[PDB]
Amino acid sequence: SSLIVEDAPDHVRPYVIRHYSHARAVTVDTQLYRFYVTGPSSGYAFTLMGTNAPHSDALGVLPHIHQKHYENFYCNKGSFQLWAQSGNETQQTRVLSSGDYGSVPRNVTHTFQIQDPDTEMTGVIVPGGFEDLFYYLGTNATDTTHTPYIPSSSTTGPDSSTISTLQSFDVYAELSFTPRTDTVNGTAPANTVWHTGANALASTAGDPYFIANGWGPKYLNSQYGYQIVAPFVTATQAQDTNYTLSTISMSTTPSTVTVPTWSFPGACAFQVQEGRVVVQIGDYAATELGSGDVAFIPGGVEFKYYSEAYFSKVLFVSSGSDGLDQNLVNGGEEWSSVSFPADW
Amino acid sequence: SSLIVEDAPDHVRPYVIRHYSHARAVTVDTQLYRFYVTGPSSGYAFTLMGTNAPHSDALGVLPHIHQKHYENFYCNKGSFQLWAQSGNETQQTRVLSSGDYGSVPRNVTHTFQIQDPDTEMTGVIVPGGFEDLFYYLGTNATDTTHTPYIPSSTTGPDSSTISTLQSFDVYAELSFTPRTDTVNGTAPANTVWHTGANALASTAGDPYFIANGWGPKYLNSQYGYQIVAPFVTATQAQDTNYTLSTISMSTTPSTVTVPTWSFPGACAFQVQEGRVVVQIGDYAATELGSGDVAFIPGGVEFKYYSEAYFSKVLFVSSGSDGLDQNLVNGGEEWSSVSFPADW
Ligand SMILES: *[C@@H]1O[C@H](CO)[C@@H](O[C@@H]2O[C@H](CO)[C@@H](O[C@@H]3O[C@H](CO[C@H]4O[C@H](CO)[C@@H](O)[C@H](O[C@H]5O[C@H](CO)[C@@H](O)[C@H](O)[C@@H]5O)[C@@H]4O)[C@@H](O)[C@H](O)[C@@H]3O)[C@H](O)[C@H]2NC(C)=O)[C@H](O)[C@H]1NC(C)=O
Ligand SMILES: *[C@@H]1O[C@H](CO)[C@@H](O[C@@H]2O[C@H](CO)[C@@H](O[C@@H]3O[C@H](CO[C@H]4O[C@H](CO)[C@@H](O)[C@H](O)[C@@H]4O)[C@@H](O)[C@H](O)[C@@H]3O)[C@H](O)[C@H]2NC(C)=O)[C@H](O)[C@H]1NC(C)=O
Ligand SMILES: O=c1c(O)c(-c2ccc(O)cc2)oc2cc(O)cc(O)c12
Ligand SMILES: O=c1c(O)c(-c2ccc(O)cc2)oc2cc(O)cc(O)c12
Ligand SMILES: *[C@@H]1O[C@H](CO)[C@@H](O)[C@H](O)[C@H]1NC(C)=O
Ligand SMILES: *[C@@H]1O[C@H](CO)[C@@H](O)[C@H](O)[C@H]1NC(C)=O
Ligand SMILES: *[C@@H]1O[C@H](CO)[C@@H](O)[C@H](O)[C@H]1NC(C)=O
Ligand SMILES: *[C@@H]1O[C@H](CO)[C@@H](O)[C@H](O)[C@H]1NC(C)=O
Ligand SMILES: *[C@@H]1O[C@H](CO)[C@@H](O)[C@H](O)[C@H]1NC(C)=O
Ligand SMILES: *[C@@H]1O[C@H](CO)[C@@H](O)[C@H](O)[C@H]1NC(C)=O
Ligand SMILES: *[C@@H]1O[C@H](CO)[C@@H](O)[C@H](O)[C@H]1NC(C)=O
Ligand SMILES: [Cu+2]
Ligand SMILES: [Cu+2]
Repeated sequence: SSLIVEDAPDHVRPYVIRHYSHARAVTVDTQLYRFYVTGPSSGYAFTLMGTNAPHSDALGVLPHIHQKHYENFYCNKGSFQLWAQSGNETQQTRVLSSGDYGSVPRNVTHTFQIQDPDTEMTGVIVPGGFEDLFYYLGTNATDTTHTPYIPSSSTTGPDSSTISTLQSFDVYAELSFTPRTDTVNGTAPANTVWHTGANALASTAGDPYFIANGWGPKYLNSQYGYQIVAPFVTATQAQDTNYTLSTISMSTTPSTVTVPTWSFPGACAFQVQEGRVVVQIGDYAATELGSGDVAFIPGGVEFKYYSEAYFSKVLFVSSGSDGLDQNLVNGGEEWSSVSFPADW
Repeated sequence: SSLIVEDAPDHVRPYVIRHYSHARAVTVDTQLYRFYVTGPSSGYAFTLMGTNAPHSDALGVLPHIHQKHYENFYCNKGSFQLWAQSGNETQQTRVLSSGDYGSVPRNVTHTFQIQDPDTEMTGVIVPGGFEDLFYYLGTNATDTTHTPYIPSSTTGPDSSTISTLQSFDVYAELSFTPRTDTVNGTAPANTVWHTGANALASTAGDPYFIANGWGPKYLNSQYGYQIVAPFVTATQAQDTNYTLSTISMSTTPSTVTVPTWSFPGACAFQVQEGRVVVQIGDYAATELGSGDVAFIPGGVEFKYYSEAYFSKVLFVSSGSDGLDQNLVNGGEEWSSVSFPADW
């Protein structure tokens, strides 16, 4: 009944789960998966999971597609390469480092490879419930000490025979996919923009796209102190998956501004990337979250949040087309900085 | 009074300063500098400064040498290129992204260039007091909202002026040409950068670089698990007499007494990830989050532990056997950024 839990609840309720909590941990070879938000806990709205893993010289999974789930790759720390292709379009790949984002809509072939020793991927998958696949293929991990991954080259995860057998989990093998190997400066093909210029969201649903940290479109909202929304997924890209995804960066709330109360139709969640954010959900205590910590708010439940740190940034997901990030966008203005103004 | 302060104190005392606190802020063009530890606040042991800045197509400073200060570049977030050269050794450069490190000994020519929009560099300079340079070069900033930085010529002093700063220990090197053959964030070719192990320089006076996670590590199991990744040891510091490293931490099991420490030299840390509780001398325990800095005067007892399941701090100590060396010495060589899954 307490707000903070060590594994996501088995039903919809408000909760906070700290970074590297047990969270129904499993390993798949060297990778350790944690399920901070699950299907049961979000009423099937989304999954928010963390994967920690060491450098590997091999792919982290064979190339595959999902026909009914939209996958979102966010780099919390370290780095990992992501490859994706839609239909007939040119195959794209990027090396994501901290704060970088990669969108993989339904029916886009993809795979990834962990580069740096202390790498963390946060996956947001829509709708929720996809994690059964990781329960199934994974091995339960007790991880008493809560170490990020278990200390310790074939492709990780199911072999080619096994991954061709997983249609029930919405996984479909793409064994003809060949990850391109002409990466230079973290990108291929060469005619792309990655850490060198602005990144746009895709013009329509179904196409993969990547946003490097700080380089995507941003909006300043000035209504409750300053907040900068960096959209990753909007209605345009979500369509019938019916969600949004962004980061929200926040200043403190000035003493003359009342911290607003929110209550949305759809469930939402965030994970703190930088800073110290206080969340007050329902009748529970105002609780301060630090890096990697996750807060989950059921639809229809009132909550307040504010940044106790002078600057905080969170990864934010909402079920619905009108969640917090979109509300702040709609109420704000186009903005060209990762910083907010120096004056109120 | 309070352990927490909004600017570094003007004398030595235990303190914490939150990330993006005013910290005597100045701007140099687009860059904003915050002085979390100063000469006065550390009794001249070291300076620890944060620099927040947007992408620039121009150098962040003209190339220069310090004859008396050892400079340490740590990338908190975003990315910046660092160039360095000792003597007639090969000129080295690396693009540092989050958690990466560059070592700039005395008499090493260097410059940097900001790449990513949300870039933060943490400078650790030994000895302390180097900040007087930025008081002269920089313009005071009120920054009422504490924004990281205020929303193509080389940034900072021009060729004339940078040749005029020898009294701050800054010597111009205007003939230095930063090399322009960078590939995958490094040059020359056949350097190792996020693709394999990085060793500390074994020769004093040489620059070196350690990519996040790729340096030597030591596991200490004496008080919970702590992993120390050295960045500067006695080999490199010599008479500058300090150590620098990250320390990663498990929680402290309830069966282990959180140790009380005391060391003759001042030390400090800035939280990079997680949530670290520090109790210094006579003050209340305070929990630190991302970018927060704790300063402990030499000779003052303190305790720390991780409230988070994993935390990582950047740690600097005056003297040759401060906390990080003590943890190494009591620990073992270790090959992982993660600690064991069992106590
Ligand atoms: C992968 O990424 C790297 C970046 O990490 C890319 O590297 C860049 O590559 C381009 C193309 O090769 C280089 O741009 C060229 O630079 C030439 C050399 O420039 C020096 O010499 C000039 C003449 O003597 C001089 O004018 C020039 O100064 C100018 O730029 C300075 C910036 O360093 C600045 O301080 C000066 O005031 C002045 O404006 C240089 O000293 C130049 O002759 C060309 O015309 C061209 O601009 C970049 O310099 C490279 N950058 C780095 C940091 O190495 C690489 O191409 C990427 N690879 C792929 C395949 O994408
Ligand atoms: C900059 O960093 C890049 C990584 O981000 C480096 O890219 C790597 O480049 C090497 C050498 O060119 C590639 O390794 C080669 O790959 C080819 C192709 O491999 C694929 O096809 C074969 C044959 O059908 C198959 O057997 C493989 O499994 C692959 O599917 C091999 O033929 C070579 O023998 C060799 O392994 C890397 O693949 C490539 N990695 C990536 C992720 O693109 C790049 O070299 C760096 N640049 C510089 C100048 O240093
Ligand atoms: O289908 C899969 C998948 O989408 C991903 C994934 C997506 C986002 C993340 O953030 C992390 C992993 O990994 C996998 C690993 C396997 O071993 C087998 C799979 O079928 C998948
Ligand atoms: O001498 C200088 C110096 O060392 C550095 C620096 C070192 C470490 C950091 O983390 C940040 C800045 O910047 C400078 C900027 C100037 O305009 C002028 C200078 O003379 C310096
Ligand atoms: C994905 O592809 C499958 C198989 O062709 C198709 O039936 C389905 O409608 C597609 N889904 C989307 C959202 O494109
Ligand atoms: C992609 O190309 C193939 C030709 O091989 C074609 O059959 C298919 O319809 C194309 N897709 C679209 C969206 O038109
Ligand atoms: C759970 O994990 C352990 C090792 O962590 C493994 O040996 C075991 O088979 C798994 N499943 C069961 C039934 O315990
Ligand atoms: C989108 O989600 C919102 C919030 O959960 C919900 O109210 C709405 O019914 C959804 N729209 C559709 C078409 O499913
Ligand atoms: C740095 O260079 C100066 C000038 O050449 C020299 O006098 C001094 O000894 C050097 N210092 C170190 C530590 O190498
Ligand atoms: C800038 O702040 C400094 C302290 O570093 C102070 O002495 C000085 O008065 C300020 N400069 C101006 C012009 O106000
Ligand atoms: C190194 O610093 C320590 C603590 O500040 C001090 O005790 C000692 O005198 C110094 N050692 C040398 C060799 O100067
Ligand atoms: Cu997938
Ligand atoms: Cu310098």
